Amino acid sequence: EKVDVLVIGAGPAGTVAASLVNKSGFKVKIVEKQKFPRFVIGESLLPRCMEHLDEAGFLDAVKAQGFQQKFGAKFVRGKEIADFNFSDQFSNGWNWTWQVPRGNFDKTLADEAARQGVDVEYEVGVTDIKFFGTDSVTTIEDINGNKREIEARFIIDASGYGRVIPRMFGLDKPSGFESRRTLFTHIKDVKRPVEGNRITAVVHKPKVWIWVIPFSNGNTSVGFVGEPSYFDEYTGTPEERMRAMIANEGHIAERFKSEEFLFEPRTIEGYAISASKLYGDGFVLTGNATEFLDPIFSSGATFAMESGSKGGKLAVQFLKGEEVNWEKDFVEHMMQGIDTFRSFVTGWYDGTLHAVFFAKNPDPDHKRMICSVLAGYVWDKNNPFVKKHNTILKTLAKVIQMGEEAL
Ligand SMILES: Cc1cc2nc3c(=O)[nH]c(=O)nc-3n(C[C@H](O)[C@H](O)[C@H](O)COP(=O)(O)OP(=O)(O)OC[C@H]3O[C@@H](n4cnc5c(N)ncnc54)[C@H](O)[C@@H]3O)c2cc1C
Repeated sequence: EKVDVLVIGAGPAGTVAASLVNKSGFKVKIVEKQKFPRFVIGESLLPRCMEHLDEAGFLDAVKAQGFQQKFGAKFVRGKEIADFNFSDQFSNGWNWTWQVPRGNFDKTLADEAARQGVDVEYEVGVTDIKFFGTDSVTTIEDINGNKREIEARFIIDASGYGRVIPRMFGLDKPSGFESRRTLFTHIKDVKRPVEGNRITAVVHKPKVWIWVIPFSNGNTSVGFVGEPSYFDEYTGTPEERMRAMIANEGHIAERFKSEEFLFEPRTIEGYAISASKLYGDGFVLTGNATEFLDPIFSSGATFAMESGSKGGKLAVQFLKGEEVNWEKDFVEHMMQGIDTFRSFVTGWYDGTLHAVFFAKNPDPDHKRMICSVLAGYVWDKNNPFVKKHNTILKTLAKVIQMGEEAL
């Protein structure tokens, strides 16, 4: 009923945010609305998150789980292949990370946090927040419908898709990206190749792509993402449709034909969304309670940990009575990273990026710089592709074509 920081959500955002707060002696609580383990989408991590996993002391717990290691991202268009190796990049920093079922991953983290001294309470869903200056009174509901209040010096809203605070005080801002649909499931990957240390993204149609994410449990997450009109071209049950879409892609058709699905395929549409501000008196937003761009380059959970870390470190500065420039130490920081992936998303969809990816004799320096963007090092200002992100793709692609005509 009385705490320094109330963390809403036991996802990677709130677990990382919580650990860092606890690490500095304060009293911090996570209320998690679901029972863990609990399914959520967003399974392919980036090397950059290893930084926060390391700082929060989660690395050992995660390693013990034996998740599938990830050494890069592979892009397929027909038979054209562009393999990015995280071991060859412009930036210093981590060169490898994990593909993880989020149920098990997010429980590993939460459970480590609790152990660390964080008190984690499950099956208790926020329902109302009332602010008095920077102090707050939060009401939770347990599984039995009974309500109780929590008093805090600060709320870190790590509610992800719940968008707890953004919805309570109307902080939702349309994204700018146009609506897209997704269909996905896990597949028992009996016919998996003997490679494996990659996420693979498949250029299926002009504006449709697919993700193939290998886990260490025998299964493989597969998801179609793209233009909604495309999905309407298939008729039938989620499973029928899903098996139909796979059958229409040469790169995976035979591999997944007839293989078992761990669960009926799920849809997510209009997943792009932003916030009018990322913080206010008594709170900061994190992860998906901030802004989600697009799944292409698998960054969501890394942004959630990055923002959870930053908001965590900053909320400690607040509690200590230090001056905090949220605009500069938080917002500007999240947007630098978020604006970088934005440019690469746009370029994924507008044709420019593909031209770079599938250029014959791609420059190996450009490749490296691009590779550090894919690894999450989108704060490295020395990396021209970070420096010039809203320009370089369109610019590079023109230069490529100029090269094509010459010959
Ligand atoms: C199709 C698709 C594919 C994606 N692929 C990837 C990917 O390969 N890699 C990647 O990094 N990201 C991916 N993402 C993004 C990703 O899913 C998120 O970035 C990630 O889950 C966000 O972490 P989070 O901690 O911010 O929120 P969440 O992971 O959603 O967790 C928030 C927690 O808050 C809890 N909660 C919600 N409401 C309340 C409440 N009222 N009270 C208490 N608790 C509450 C929830 O139960 C939840 O546990 C993908 C997204 C989509 C749509």
